[PDB]
Amino acid sequence: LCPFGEVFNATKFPSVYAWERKKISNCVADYSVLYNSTFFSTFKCYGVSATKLNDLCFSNVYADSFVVKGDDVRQIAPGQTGVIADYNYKLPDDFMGCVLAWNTRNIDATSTGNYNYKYRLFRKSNLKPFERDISTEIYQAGSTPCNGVEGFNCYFPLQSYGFQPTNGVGYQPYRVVVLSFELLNAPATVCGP
Amino acid sequence: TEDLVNTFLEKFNYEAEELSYQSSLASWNYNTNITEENVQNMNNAGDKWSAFLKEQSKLAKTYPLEEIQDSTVKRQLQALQQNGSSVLSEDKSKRLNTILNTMSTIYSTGKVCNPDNPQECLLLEPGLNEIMANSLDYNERLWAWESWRSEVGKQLRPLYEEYVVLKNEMARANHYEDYGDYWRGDYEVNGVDGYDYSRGQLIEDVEHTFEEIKPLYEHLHAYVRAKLMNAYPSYISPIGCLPAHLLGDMWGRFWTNLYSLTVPFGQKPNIDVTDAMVDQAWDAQRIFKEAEKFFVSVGLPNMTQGFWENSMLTEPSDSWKVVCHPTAWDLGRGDFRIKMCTKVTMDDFLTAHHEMGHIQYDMAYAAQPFLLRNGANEGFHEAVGEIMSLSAATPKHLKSIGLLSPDFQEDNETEINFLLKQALTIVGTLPFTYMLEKWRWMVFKGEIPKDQWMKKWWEMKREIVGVVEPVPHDETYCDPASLFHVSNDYSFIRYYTRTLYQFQFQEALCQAAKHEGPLHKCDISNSTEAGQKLFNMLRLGKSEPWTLALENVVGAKNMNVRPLLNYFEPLFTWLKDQNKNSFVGWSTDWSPYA
Ligand SMILES: *[C@@H]1O[C@H](CO[C@@H]2O[C@@H](C)[C@@H](O)[C@@H](O)[C@@H]2O)[C@@H](O[C@@H]2O[C@H](CO)[C@@H](O[C@@H]3O[C@H](CO)[C@@H](O[C@@H]4O[C@H](CO)[C@@H](O)[C@H](O)[C@@H]4O)[C@H](O)[C@@H]3O)[C@H](O)[C@H]2NC(C)=O)[C@H](O)[C@H]1NC(C)=O
Ligand SMILES: *[C@@H]1O[C@H](CO)[C@@H](O[C@@H]2O[C@H](CO)[C@@H](O[C@@H]3O[C@H](CO)[C@@H](O)[C@H](O)[C@@H]3O)[C@H](O)[C@H]2NC(C)=O)[C@H](O)[C@H]1NC(C)=O
Ligand SMILES: *[C@@H]1O[C@H](CO)[C@@H](O[C@@H]2O[C@H](CO)[C@@H](O)[C@H](O)[C@H]2NC(C)=O)[C@H](O)[C@H]1NC(C)=O
Ligand SMILES: *[C@@H]1O[C@H](CO[C@@H]2O[C@@H](C)[C@@H](O)[C@@H](O)[C@@H]2O)[C@@H](O)[C@H](O)[C@H]1NC(C)=O
Ligand SMILES: *[C@@H]1O[C@H](CO)[C@@H](O)[C@H](O)[C@H]1NC(C)=O
Ligand SMILES: [Cl-]
Ligand SMILES: [Zn+2]
Repeated sequence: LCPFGEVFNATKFPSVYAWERKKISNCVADYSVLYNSTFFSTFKCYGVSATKLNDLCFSNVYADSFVVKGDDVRQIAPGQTGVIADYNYKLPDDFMGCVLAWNTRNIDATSTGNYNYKYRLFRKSNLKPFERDISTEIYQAGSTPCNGVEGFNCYFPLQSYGFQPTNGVGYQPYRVVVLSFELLNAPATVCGP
Repeated sequence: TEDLVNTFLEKFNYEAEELSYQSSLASWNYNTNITEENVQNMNNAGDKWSAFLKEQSKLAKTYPLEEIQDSTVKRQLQALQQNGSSVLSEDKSKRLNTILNTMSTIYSTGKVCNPDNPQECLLLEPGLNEIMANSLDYNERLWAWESWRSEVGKQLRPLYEEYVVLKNEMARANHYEDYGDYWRGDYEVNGVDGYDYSRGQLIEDVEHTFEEIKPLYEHLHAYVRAKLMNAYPSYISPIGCLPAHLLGDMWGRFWTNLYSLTVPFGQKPNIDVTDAMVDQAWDAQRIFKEAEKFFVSVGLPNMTQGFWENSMLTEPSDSWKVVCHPTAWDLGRGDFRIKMCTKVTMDDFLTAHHEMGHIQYDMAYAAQPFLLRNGANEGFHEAVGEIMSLSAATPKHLKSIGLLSPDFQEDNETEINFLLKQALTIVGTLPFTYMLEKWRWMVFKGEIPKDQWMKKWWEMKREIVGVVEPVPHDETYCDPASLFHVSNDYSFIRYYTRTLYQFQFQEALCQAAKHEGPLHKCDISNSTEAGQKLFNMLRLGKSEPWTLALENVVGAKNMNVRPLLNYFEPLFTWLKDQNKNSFVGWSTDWSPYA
């Protein structure tokens, strides 16, 4: 009953800097579609067991979608300090969910080069857990002002991935879905039969 | 200010990934398809990546190098700053690039015609190289040798004169002594206490290590000369130098082709079972999968999927042009392939381990930042690849693979035959390499007047290499430019340094593998301990200085001749006994002419 296919089998996936969020509640979750599949290449559940979660009840599930290269997938975990985990998507140290990812070279990589997927390279401070930043203001690393124009020590914050089919596995596009589980004061709204 | 360089390099590292991978992908299509369509696309992407390095290097110099504390960060900015040699006139650099292109075209298109039959006009490869490597006629070899230096050699004389002037002007503007001091900077380590190295220390160490090679080379020279007197009777003196056109190639850079004339024990069969090993066809995938298992047994990773999907492992159809030089490609972004025109032979099977050694090096230092993805110095890559074919050529490995007969007879005579073949290639090129760079170093330093170029060139050939010109050459010739590396603007001392490095590596890896017998019989297969010691050097890249990366494997901060001399010690004692009734050394006054 839960719209899981609308998140996993979704056509367009967002950039990691502008990751999307879907709030799911009041349905019958069938997590067997996920862990009984060679489709997923990672599937690391932090805080819960990847198998025991099927007979467990929660309050709501937050499915976060984005795209990162293969070498950037290891940053989608509690306690990481890369570029994706610092300026794009930081998971909390007390994260209670599962991180699923799979290779999408045939879908997200073109021979001419897929430059659509972008990520934030520079930011003043780091990102608090589950924070989002869509600002395209010219990052200023030095003292001299940057106005709106680029130039000396004035850099555009967003950089774009280059997804060609000849890239190595570490540089191939992977679609990540971060299932975030939580329980408020009401603990039962979505559960497995 | 130290944080400013961090944000600057963090944009350089990611914008370089874009332009370097696009220029590398376009460069691959030309080498897999020679067509003006691809030649222009390759050059365009390369021009973008070049213009990028122009601006980024100027911007990199604006940041002070000494105001940085982080060693790894300081090393990154330095490489970018040192890449800025843009101190010349737009017109004079345009002429220098015209000179460099003219010499390259003359060398690659130079043709000589047989005076007896003008129908046969031969360029260098193939033709003149086939004469210098197979012909046993003194006059025929003398013709090809003299023609290449009297025709195309003289054309390069005026170009090389202006080539020196413009190159020295460019170098001196970058606080360099000369263009020779420029090339020598690849070994310079300014900073890190205890691991430094100067642009002049290389000259001292190269000459020091070469002094210990003189005894081994003198006896190889004496043995070769005696054998060559039987091949070319009445043309060679038992006490004089060897004529240049009798050395196996156009220049004498390698004595490999002299093995048929200098084989110690010719009655024993040759281990190059290429003919019968062709019958064991297997496939091209089996050849490289065997190379894969070699590195896997030592503890190194398997080849990437891109290697089996995007690489040239054979020769597809006929409607597709392909360049045949063996090359390993590290295009970036995890893209690793090898392009090499290989059949089901055996000499390429050794080169297959060589080129795959380059890939293992490229794979290991991929974790380093962009500016630090290179060998420790220019000689580190070739030394890494050479030890692979060095281990994969031993009879023990060939027995265990199923290629050689399980009951091969390893006499002490078949050991000399193999080592002698190695010495003609490995040791014969050391005096040629050092003497060539010694001449170019002194020319750039202004120590050789223009009216004494060929006089000093051949004075050093007779003294250092022990090779005399067959016919006298005045200052109209330019025999150095008759070699590819000289006329195409490439440093040449790398072939000397890597040759000493590769035996230091092999000695270190075989001691880590606890090899028992002689060093030339060592095979580091199945030795995870030897791979861990080697891997600790491959992963460094150009991050740590070359002295430290060398120390991580061999345990020394400089070159070492002892591993090279110990490799050829079974042959060295045999040569000393063979020359007891000969004359070791040569008179620098005897010449084939009068
Ligand atoms: C200024 O920099 C440019 C670009 O170098 C970049 O910056 C440095 C700091 C490093 O991070 C580099 O990785 C980066 O690209 C220099 O121009 C290029 O220089 C490289 C090498 O320095 C040339 O590429 C290769 O050069 C190899 C030298 O050994 C050649 O050897 C091959 O190795 C492969 C291994 O895969 C094997 O198949 C073989 O053994 C083979 O011998 C190889 O042929 C290849 O050419 C490249 O061609 C250069 N390109 C251009 C456009 O210049 C530049 O030299 C430098 N200038 C300075 C320092 O003055
Ligand atoms: C995304 O699309 C894939 C297909 O490309 C979906 O996979 C399919 O999922 C259904 C269940 O939703 C599977 O049906 C079940 O199959 C089992 C046998 O495995 C059968 O016993 C059940 O009765 C039921 O029919 C189906 O087999 C499976 N097929 C494939 C090819 O994967 C997936 O559910 C979609 N949604 C996601 C991934 O969220
Ligand atoms: C060590 O290397 C040798 C080859 O160099 C391996 O021995 C061969 O292994 C294959 C299959 O594993 C057999 O078909 C061959 O017959 C073996 N060679 C010989 C001569 O018998 C060996 O597996 C490697 N590892 C160890 C632990 O010895
Ligand atoms: C060579 O090119 C093949 C087809 O590519 C197209 O045709 C060639 C002639 C070029 O014009 C190229 O720019 C075109 O895109 C490829 O199928 C093949 O893999 C390439 N390499 C080899 C070794 O054949
Ligand atoms: C190499 O191949 C072996 C055998 O298939 C495999 O067990 C190992 O994981 C591979 N290593 C890689 C792909 O790095
Ligand atoms: Cl010469
Ligand atoms: Zn090589």
